[PDB]
Amino acid sequence: GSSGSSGMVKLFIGNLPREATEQEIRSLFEQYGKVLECDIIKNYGFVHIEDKTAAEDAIRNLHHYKLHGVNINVEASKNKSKASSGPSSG
Repeated sequence: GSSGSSGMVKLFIGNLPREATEQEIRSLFEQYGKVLECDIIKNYGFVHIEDKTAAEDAIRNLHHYKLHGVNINVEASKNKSKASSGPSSG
């Protein structure tokens, strides 16, 4: 992304079934933002979205998304960060 700075945002997905495919997962995210990378290992899957704001949208819904009779779990791997020291004026 341009407006932002951090860039892509990794996503953690656990409780994945056997029918689940790198694609099925990727697409699910492509609905709330284009995907960059997608892997599935150790009953877990990692999804990287374009912008951050897009990640939240996806995660939210995707969360508890009845997939193949299963309730996959979604969590924002890279949590947000707030600057404490200094008023961050500029």
